[PDB]
Amino acid sequence: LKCNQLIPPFWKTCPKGKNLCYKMTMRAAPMVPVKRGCIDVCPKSSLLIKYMCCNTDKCN
Amino acid sequence: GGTPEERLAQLEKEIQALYDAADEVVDEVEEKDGKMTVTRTLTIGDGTVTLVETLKIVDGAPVKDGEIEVICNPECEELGKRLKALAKEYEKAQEEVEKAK
Repeated sequence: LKCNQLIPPFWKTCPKGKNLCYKMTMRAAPMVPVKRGCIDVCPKSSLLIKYMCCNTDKCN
Repeated sequence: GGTPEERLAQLEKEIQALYDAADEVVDEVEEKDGKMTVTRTLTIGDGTVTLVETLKIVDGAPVKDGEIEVICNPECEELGKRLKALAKEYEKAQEEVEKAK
């Protein structure tokens, strides 16, 4: 699995145990990533933060 | 309520409606030494609401570090009580949808 990093255009081949890509944004700005990369479990969204997770190459 | 997916969509609607009723919304993201601070300031009439979520960056990924803080110049004790209850209810709704899938 390859996930896009916070700094484009770089990606990261995820290590064993991280089978998901994720992008972290503020609830009002879906086009401004705050965190972005590989992750093990999808974080639950909150009142201020939205998390988007996916499991294909460069999907986040 | 209806299905877990419908109950989650209703909570999403209540969260969005809170920020739509705000006159202005200003966000700030600060990070220092694995500590990340997410601040959203709502202008509502003459007063202000400050929402602060803190996270610890473990293994480059964000992890929840405590409940959300609601600070106001008046007394958002009741509003913060509803917002802190809405946050916890919004988390269980996602849990139930994820356990179903």
